[PDB]
Amino acid sequence: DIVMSQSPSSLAVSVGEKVTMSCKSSQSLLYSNNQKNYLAWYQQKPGQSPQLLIYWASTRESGVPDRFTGSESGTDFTLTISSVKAEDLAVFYCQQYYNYPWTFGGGTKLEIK
Amino acid sequence: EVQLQQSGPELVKPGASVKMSCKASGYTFTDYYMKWVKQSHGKSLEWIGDINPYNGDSFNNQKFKGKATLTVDTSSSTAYMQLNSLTSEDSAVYYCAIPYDYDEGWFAYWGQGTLVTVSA
Amino acid sequence: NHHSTQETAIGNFFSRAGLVSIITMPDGYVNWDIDLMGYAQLRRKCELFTYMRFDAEFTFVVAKPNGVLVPQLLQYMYVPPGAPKPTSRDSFAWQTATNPSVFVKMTDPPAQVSVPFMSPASAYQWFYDGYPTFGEHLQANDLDYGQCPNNMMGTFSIRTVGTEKSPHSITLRVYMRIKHVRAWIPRPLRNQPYLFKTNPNYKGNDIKCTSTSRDKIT
Amino acid sequence: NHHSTQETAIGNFFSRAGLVSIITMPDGYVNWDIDLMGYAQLRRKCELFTYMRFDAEFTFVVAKPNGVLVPQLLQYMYVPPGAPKPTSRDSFAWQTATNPSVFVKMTDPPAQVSVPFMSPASAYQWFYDGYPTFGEHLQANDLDYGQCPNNMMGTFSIRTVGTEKSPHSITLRVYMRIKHVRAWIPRPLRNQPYLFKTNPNYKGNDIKCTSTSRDKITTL
Amino acid sequence: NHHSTQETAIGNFFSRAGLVSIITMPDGYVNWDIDLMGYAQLRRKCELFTYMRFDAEFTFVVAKPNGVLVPQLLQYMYVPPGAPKPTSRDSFAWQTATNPSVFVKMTDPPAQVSVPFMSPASAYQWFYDGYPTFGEHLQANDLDYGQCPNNMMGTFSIRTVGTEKSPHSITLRVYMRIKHVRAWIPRPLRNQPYLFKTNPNYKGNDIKCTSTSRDKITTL
Amino acid sequence: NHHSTQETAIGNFFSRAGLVSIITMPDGYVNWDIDLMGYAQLRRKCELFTYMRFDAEFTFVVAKPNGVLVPQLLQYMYVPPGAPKPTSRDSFAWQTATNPSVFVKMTDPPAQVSVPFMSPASAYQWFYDGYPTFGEHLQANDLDYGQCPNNMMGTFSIRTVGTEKSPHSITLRVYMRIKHVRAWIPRPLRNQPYLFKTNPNYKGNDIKCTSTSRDKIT
Amino acid sequence: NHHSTQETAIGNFFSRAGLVSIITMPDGYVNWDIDLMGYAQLRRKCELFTYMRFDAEFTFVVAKPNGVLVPQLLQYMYVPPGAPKPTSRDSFAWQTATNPSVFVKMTDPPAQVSVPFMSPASAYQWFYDGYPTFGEHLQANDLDYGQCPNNMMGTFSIRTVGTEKSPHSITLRVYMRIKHVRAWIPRPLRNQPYLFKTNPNYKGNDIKCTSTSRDKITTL
Ligand SMILES: CCCCCCCCCCCCC/C=C/[C@H](O)[C@H](N)CO
Ligand SMILES: CCCCCCCCCCCCC/C=C/[C@H](O)[C@H](N)CO
Ligand SMILES: CCCCCCCCCCCCC/C=C/[C@H](O)[C@H](N)CO
Ligand SMILES: CCCCCCCCCCCCC/C=C/[C@H](O)[C@H](N)CO
Ligand SMILES: CCCCCCCCCCCCC/C=C/[C@H](O)[C@H](N)CO
Repeated sequence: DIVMSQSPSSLAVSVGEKVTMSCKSSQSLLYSNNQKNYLAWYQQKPGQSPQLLIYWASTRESGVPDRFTGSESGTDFTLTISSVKAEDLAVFYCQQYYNYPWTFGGGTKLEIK
Repeated sequence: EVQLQQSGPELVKPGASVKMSCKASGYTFTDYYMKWVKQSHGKSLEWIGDINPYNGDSFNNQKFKGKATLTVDTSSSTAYMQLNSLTSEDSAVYYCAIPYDYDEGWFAYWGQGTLVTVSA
Repeated sequence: NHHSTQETAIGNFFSRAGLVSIITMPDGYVNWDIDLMGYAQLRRKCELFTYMRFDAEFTFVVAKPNGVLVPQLLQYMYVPPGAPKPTSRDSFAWQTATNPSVFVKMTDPPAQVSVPFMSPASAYQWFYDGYPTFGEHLQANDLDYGQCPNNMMGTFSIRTVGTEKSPHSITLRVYMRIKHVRAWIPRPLRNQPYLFKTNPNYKGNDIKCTSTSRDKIT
Repeated sequence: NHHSTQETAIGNFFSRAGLVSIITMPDGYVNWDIDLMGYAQLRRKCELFTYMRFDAEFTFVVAKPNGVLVPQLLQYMYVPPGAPKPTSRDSFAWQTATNPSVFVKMTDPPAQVSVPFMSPASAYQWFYDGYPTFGEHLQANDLDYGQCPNNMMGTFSIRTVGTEKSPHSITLRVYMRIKHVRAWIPRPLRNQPYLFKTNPNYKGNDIKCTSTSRDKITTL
Repeated sequence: NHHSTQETAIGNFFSRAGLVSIITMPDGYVNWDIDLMGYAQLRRKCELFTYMRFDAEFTFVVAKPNGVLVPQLLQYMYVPPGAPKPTSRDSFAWQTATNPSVFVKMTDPPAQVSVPFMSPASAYQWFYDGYPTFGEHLQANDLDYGQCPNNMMGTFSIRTVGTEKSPHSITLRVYMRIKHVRAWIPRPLRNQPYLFKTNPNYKGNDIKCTSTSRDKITTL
Repeated sequence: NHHSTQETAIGNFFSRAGLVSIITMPDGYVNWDIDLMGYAQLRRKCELFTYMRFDAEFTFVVAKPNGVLVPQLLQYMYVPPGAPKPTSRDSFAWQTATNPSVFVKMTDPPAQVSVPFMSPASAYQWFYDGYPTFGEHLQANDLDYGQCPNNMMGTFSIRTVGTEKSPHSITLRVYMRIKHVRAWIPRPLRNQPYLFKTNPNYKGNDIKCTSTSRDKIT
Repeated sequence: NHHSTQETAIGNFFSRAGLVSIITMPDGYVNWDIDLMGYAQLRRKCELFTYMRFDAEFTFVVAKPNGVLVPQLLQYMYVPPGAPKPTSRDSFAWQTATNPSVFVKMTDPPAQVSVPFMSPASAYQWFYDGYPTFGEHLQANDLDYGQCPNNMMGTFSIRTVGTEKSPHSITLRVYMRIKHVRAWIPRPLRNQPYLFKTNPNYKGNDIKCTSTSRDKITTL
């Protein structure tokens, strides 16, 4: 019904330093949103790292990775991370929600490193 | 801090309407905000609604995935997501994601997820 | 001297808004029975005198369980004793053709009303040596000892406005000022901590002495 | 004694805002006819007297179906009997060069207007023993028994403002106060529950007695 | 009798805010000329009299194409006839050291101004039997028949404030009240529908009769 | 006749808010030097007369580069000539125990102040035939020709309030009204376009004639 | 001459709101002791005179560490010396049946109060040559030299309102105006920079001379 598409298809990195993201929401209401899960293949799921599209990003993880970052531009976007090695080659994706800041339906599309 | 566990991922009959539980880590009960997940096998992950029965998100609550989104039972203390379990569609895995304070509201720690086998 | 005794009078002592209730909504409605003796700081002040007669200024500060404010329409309704109580999120009693009601969003400044002195007697009383009814007084009837009927001011019920179910959690905090106060017959103040709302019973195994004791006398 | 009889007068009894309508938008416009006898608490009060003459204070509290408030521009328009009704979300009748109209967002405090007494007779009447028209009165014409024409105050139509289609759902709640009230000829109050809006018909298989019955006559 | 004739006077008949323009921004600026005869309900009222003299109260209700309100800073600017028009989103004419201007967000309540009677003649006129200029009047010059120069009040240009390009769509709705009105020489009212803004031309193949015709003369 | 000459007087001609500056923040602070002769429409009006004496009403309209408004707390500070300038986002000069300051949110209506006539002379002057200092006047010193010292009103510095770095971009627009105006010695108006802020120099290769020329004389 | 000396008086010199504290919340509550001599610009002004007597206007500007504003309910509470301090996010001292308190959102305009002159002496004093208590004065007791007890105005504690833990960070900025000021006994101003809050001690290895020195005496 009401979707969004993060559109890097494959990050395809040779083991290095720099990489970026973009989620691009298209929701009905446009003041509240926060995003970004983790989804490791092997085992359980970190996440929780919120970028408010309009104002303050991150109510970040003060522990685990703090190398997750925030975004800008008024239009809805989320952005880069750091230089991780062969562990944490995972499949990252945004989440999206109905009314207000808890995790709801709308975290549709993924991306593979 | 410590790991949220699930129950054993197991199976159901195409008309049985059987619950699921996701037994707590041990710190707190019912103050956190429960979230239930359903993914279909092409890595499409569509989220099912919130807190205690506060589960009726944007059109959903409907294919009997999330049907009877229930409240807690306080025995395993993170148990709801009762459904109808229709014939041969609800093949998925189901994560519960509750917060533990410092991971405010959103996602503290998950389970490994319960596969629901509708295969009859 | 010219030391003024203005700000030690009875009216200036009571005109401070103290907390009286915390109402939580973890069906989207509550029926909070009225009892304004559930919080110890205002209760120790009001139980200095036996009889008190006053008006009040109630103030309803409403937020989520962690202080966040989201746009959510609410409705408070004061229910007098005898009126039909609400039973669901949308009963017939929410039409409010007789009862007063306040409609205020959570994002607005907190609402204020000014209730009058509405007791059938001449003044409120926090102490009542007697039983309200007649008849036999056996062992199983001792809930109503010290329960005067002219203090029960009915209930106070809040809800979320819509006919669906809202996804937010509500904690209401009510504060009460006291205006135009007249008091009578001062009493000894309380030293033991409080245990219930309706009776002065105390922990009999922990007699807290008033004065912090010392070692010697000289 | 010095017991006051001020707050038992006729004016103080009716000046309380009671619910009169719930208007829902599940094309983004409705044409709600006017009938203020659809909710039982205000209806039992107003049908104590036969004739009543008053002004009013209407109040429109608008939200989503679960009390959430989103920024959405609305427009209410009072349509007198005879004026052209709106037909779509953007008809020609929304220009409002003659009809009064209120433009208010959903995020604002609720709007208030003060309508006057606008009936052709001397007072409103909730009871009318008679037919409005002349002619034959056969069986198929008995919708209009007890329908006086000088109470139909036209309709009241709301919409969302834009020419596109808004994605939000609207439930309006209207409350009416009564000011400067004069009444006449008090009637016996109602005990049976209400069934329709236009007639006093009751459930004939369930005669609810007024007094809750007891067992004997010599004991309570 | 004591029937009042207060609310049928000339001042009470015109003091209702009617729609006069819809300004849409699907470069982020428009230069809307000012023609207040483009909407049929206010136009049929104002063309009852020949000459009219009044002040006005303009009101600008601004939203997205579906009634949603987002925080966006706007700027309206009234341009008198002769002033330099704006050409881009940030021209030199947006400095407004001479022209009046309103800065208002989309989230605020709608803005209101009170323009005075600014015509060089004694009153406005909606009818002008004549040509504004001298000279030859051949076939190709008949755009200006019935175009009086003392009604063109310049233009009215809006924009989004920033020097970048905003991602939102704007639909402005302007409403005009009429205060301190004096009229002269009433005319027959219009029955055919309107076709253009500058001339009374009508559809010659569809003569809409005024009265809805019936079948006979001895029965209704 | 009864033609009124009220709205052609000197006070009604100048009391219109014209743009005087655009301040952009693409460290989250700027130190905008004061010069109100950088925009041509108000400058052509104010340079009609030689000397002018007035108060003013400044208005600060602040938004993002595309008109969007996000909540963001700002702070403006008027710095008189001689006061310590701010150097960083959080210097010691932002305490403002002496300088006036405005704290306003980007979401609020735009702020307004009313500055008085603060010049050491009797009136401002837009023309000054002379040098401000004494001494030798060789070729390399000709920046200060026509620079009177009693027009420099210090600077005007804005910032974002927090000690971290805000992620938003700021464009401020300042508008100035003129109240209680008295003028002296009218001058010929300008026809060539403007090139700088501090001198009347013009493009010598493009002499724009005043009247649009025609073909013949008859 | 007609040079006025109005805006150089004592009242006009002090009536400017200067920063006095920055309160940060990186359990969601703080107990900020009161000391208004921690910021050098207002401290150099107030230590011109020995004794000062005034009222004040406090102003609390609250935001997140980067100026962003989010809807979050707060509560400030002034705690007099002797009152029970709060210990947790929800202690028993937050009921405020005796202490004054302000409830304000972060999205609102900043709150303002007007405290009176609340000292037991006739005026405040920023200098106190003496010890507050009696008894022996050995080496380990020299924290209280120059600590008068009639300047400690208790503490000032803020919190987030809810019983859970809020996910936002709070930085409060407090500004203080001075109204109805009377001063006594002016002192020499300070030239060395400030080092602590409770004593005039200075860096003994860096004697900053007042005048910027030059090279010779016969040439400026
Ligand atoms: C819309 C208004 C909602 C608030 C309605 C409150 C009105 C009732 C105020 C009652 C004033 C005190 C009455 C007695 C106080 C104690 O609760 C009783 N002693 C209970 O024992
Ligand atoms: C912008 C204003 C919108 C609201 C317009 C409402 C004005 C009409 C008020 C009517 C007052 C009562 C008239 C009669 C009441 C009952 O509906 C009739 N008896 C119907 O049977
Ligand atoms: C900031 C103010 C913006 C609005 C400016 C509007 C002022 C002009 C009002 C004009 C009043 C009516 C003048 C004539 C009306 C018709 O348009 C003409 N007859 C055109 O034919
Ligand atoms: C918080 C207040 C911020 C705004 C402070 C502005 C006050 C200064 C106003 C100056 C009035 C005009 C002074 C001279 C104007 C021209 O800039 C000079 N001639 C420069 O050459
Ligand atoms: C809700 C109100 C919160 C603010 C309460 C502040 C009231 C206290 C104001 C104190 C006025 C100055 C008192 C003395 C100033 C210096 O801090 C002392 N000299 C400390 O050495």
